[PDB]
Amino acid sequence: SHSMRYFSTSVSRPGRGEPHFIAVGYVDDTQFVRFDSDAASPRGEPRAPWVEQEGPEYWDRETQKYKRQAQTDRVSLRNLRGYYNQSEAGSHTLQWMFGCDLDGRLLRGYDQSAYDGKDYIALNEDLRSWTAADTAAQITQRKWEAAREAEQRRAYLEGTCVEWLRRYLENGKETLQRAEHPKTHVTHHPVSDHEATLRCWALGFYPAEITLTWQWDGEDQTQDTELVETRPAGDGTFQKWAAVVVPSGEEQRYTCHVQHEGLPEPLTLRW
Amino acid sequence: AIQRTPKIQVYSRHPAENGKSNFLNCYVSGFHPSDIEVDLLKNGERIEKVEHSDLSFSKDWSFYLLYYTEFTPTEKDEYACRVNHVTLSQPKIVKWDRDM
Amino acid sequence: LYNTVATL
Repeated sequence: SHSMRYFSTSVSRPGRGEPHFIAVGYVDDTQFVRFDSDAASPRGEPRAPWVEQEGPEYWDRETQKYKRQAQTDRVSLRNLRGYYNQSEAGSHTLQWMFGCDLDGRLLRGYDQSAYDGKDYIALNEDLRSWTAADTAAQITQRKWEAAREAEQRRAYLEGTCVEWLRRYLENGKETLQRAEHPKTHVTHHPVSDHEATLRCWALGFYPAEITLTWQWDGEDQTQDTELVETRPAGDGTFQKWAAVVVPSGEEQRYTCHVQHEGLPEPLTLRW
Repeated sequence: AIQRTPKIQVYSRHPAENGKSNFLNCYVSGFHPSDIEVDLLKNGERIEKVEHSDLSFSKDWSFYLLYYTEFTPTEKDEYACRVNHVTLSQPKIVKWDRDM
Repeated sequence: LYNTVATL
């Protein structure tokens, strides 16, 4: 299963000019495009090797759309400031994410937006109705219902976007369609005279989805398991670890289990 | 309005070995709003030419960024990450531990 | 491939 996603953010700054627009694009867990309004020369640039041979005018179509959604965002922040009867001196944020989630057949699409960190309006799972978070978002729902806005979004989600997502998988098939299994090792740190720490490591895996669990004599353990956020390594892979505290002299009774796409079957580690 | 402090992890791209080239990362996640200041220190001083990732957010609308620079670790050199957000009354300093 | 929509 593969996906194409986009994330757009706009931050207003009263008294400091006009808002700041940024947008990023992704194929599954691999970014490939970006646009910064505060850049020295704002234009869409490639971040992945499989979009560098696409043509300078596809790169102007893309750029001209980024500059369009930035102007559209400027108006929305003004309307949203009026919807909530908000003062003129405060900064606000407007987030927007959407994508297409295709056996290779199209499955689902999504389109959601947020105002100042909270949910605002979202395209429903049928891609025909909306869900407004409050009364202010009902003003938007009334507008996009009379404009038949949902039908235009569905045309892109189930049409143009599954076309280009299918195309990106062919041009970068050597990296996009190749899972990398995690590389694991276990450490040990004595805390006191009767306490120690066991850390199960998972490095260099792709995609980012992974599960880590500690077990004492075959029973799941989460009362004493520390879990960090899956973090990027900076080279296209990800890392993660999980730590459990144990009585010293009992470390041999603990096992770490790893679940990942690239493994033939789950792992089972000991110190 | 939402206001959330960032999560800070300091680590390296590959296992840290002395005298070998690597990358030093500072990953800030789960913060709102997006304006944030991040610096990387070597023996207590700012490192120049620090690149960072492009802005992005998670399913709960909280942002994340990665700050990275090339470096070759040694026995004695210390490294830290300095973050400043609207939720912080003063900069937070997280030291680099070779086992986190 | 990006897509720009309407105003909120």
